[PDB]
Amino acid sequence: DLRLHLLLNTSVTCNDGSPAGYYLKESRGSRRWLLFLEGGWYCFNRENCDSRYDTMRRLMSSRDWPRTRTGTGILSSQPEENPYWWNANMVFIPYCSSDVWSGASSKSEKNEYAFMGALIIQEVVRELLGRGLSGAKVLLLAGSSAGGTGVLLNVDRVAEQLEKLGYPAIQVRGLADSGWFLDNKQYRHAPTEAIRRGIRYWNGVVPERCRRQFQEGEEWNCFFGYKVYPTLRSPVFVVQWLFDEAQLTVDNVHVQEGLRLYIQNLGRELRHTLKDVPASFAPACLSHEIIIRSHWTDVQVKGTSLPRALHCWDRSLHTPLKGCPVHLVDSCPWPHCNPSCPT
Ligand SMILES: O=C(O)CSc1ncnc2c(C3CC3)c(Cl)sc12
Ligand SMILES: *[C@@H]1O[C@H](CO)[C@@H](O)[C@H](O)[C@H]1NC(C)=O
Repeated sequence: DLRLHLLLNTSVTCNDGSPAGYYLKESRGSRRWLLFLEGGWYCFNRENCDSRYDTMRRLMSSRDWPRTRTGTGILSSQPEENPYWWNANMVFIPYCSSDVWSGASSKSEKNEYAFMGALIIQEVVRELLGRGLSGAKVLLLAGSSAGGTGVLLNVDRVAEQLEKLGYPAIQVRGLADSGWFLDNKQYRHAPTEAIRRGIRYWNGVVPERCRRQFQEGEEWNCFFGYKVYPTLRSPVFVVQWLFDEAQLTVDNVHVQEGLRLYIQNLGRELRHTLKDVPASFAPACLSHEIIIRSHWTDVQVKGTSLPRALHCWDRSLHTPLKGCPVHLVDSCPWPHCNPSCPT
């Protein structure tokens, strides 16, 4: 079990002004720290956020959070479930800001909701430095779905924060799961518009180099992995199903020739965007997240599981390693052409 800590700085809040927080399980024998960002879509105006508050309130408030959570998948402390980092210090950061982890805006007399995702990550890191993180050798910022996009938006800011606080020895790395989306044309006629509205509603922030490329009004581009990734300095391992269900949902895909060609082209486009991503794991499966599922060990690309690829990535961050690959992208063109895809 990971134990809840609400932030001591209670001005860093969930959407409704309740304190944000994190769940922690320490491993005093370990200098590895895994901080995982939960996902769960986002909301982008008063009306859609009010709807989310009625029926997805745990994603907007800490008032009903449980005192503990069980770590699963990459957050598991059992080596059988987590061959990769079972002995690490484990941190689960609940997603309660509805802003893809990008916001820096308080609730106020002008704002019904607070969107503080980027500040929640910063404050979690700051408070963890007093609970052991100051001794870390590696901080892996991981996340799934909106949390995976959150890794992309925030990993270099975590690295800068630790440098400025006087901890240049902590190596900050990112693991972005299911957060690598394409701003493609829908199958029937969108992503970009809702992100553009969201960033304005949230006061959303993006990494500085990407901001400087795209400039004002165009920062929505930095929410798309293939555009933001090249601007990042921290090592980032990208996990993405080639036929991700959330990508298909935004594309209005729910099989005749036009749809067959659409799906094949989507997989080819995704594979193309990962060609120059050296640490990546991209199986040809129709599915959603990977990394906190208890059976995350089961899928393989070219005979290599994700926990193995991640271990190979760790070794590479000590020339390619014999039998220990880190770039694992399926080339077969249709969902479940890889026999290890989830059931
Ligand atoms: O959290 C979850 O379960 C899914 S989050 C999600 N789903 C679909 N598209 C996106 C985007 C881009 C607009 C394309 C983000 Cl940027 S985040 C996200
Ligand atoms: C609490 O967090 C806010 C937002 O980051 C910050 O402005 C303020 O300095 C913090 N308070 C303390 C006491 O550090």
